[PDB]
Amino acid sequence: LHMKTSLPPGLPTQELLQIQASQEKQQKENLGQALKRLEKLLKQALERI
Amino acid sequence: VLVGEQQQCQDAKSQQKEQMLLLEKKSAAYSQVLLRCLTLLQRLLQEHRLKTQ
Repeated sequence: LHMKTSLPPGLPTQELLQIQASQEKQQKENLGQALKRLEKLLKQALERI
Repeated sequence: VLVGEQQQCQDAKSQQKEQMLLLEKKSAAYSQVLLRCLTLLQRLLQEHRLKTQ
């Protein structure tokens, strides 16, 4: 019953897999395209040098 | 000879209980270690990587 009641806090590991997949994919999607746009502007500045 | 045979026969049956308890308690100790690992890994994923990072 301890093994049925002493579960660690938060949603379990098999659910934590898609939890971390969703969180890391939204973290990447919010930032990587912004980095690409920044690099495009920066290389525009490089060719304007 | 037959007293020795009977004693050696009963020795294993009297023995097996303590290895049964030994494997049971080490099996529960494995569950405790796995629970501690699960807590540490969920701390590493959620607290250290998912939310803060």
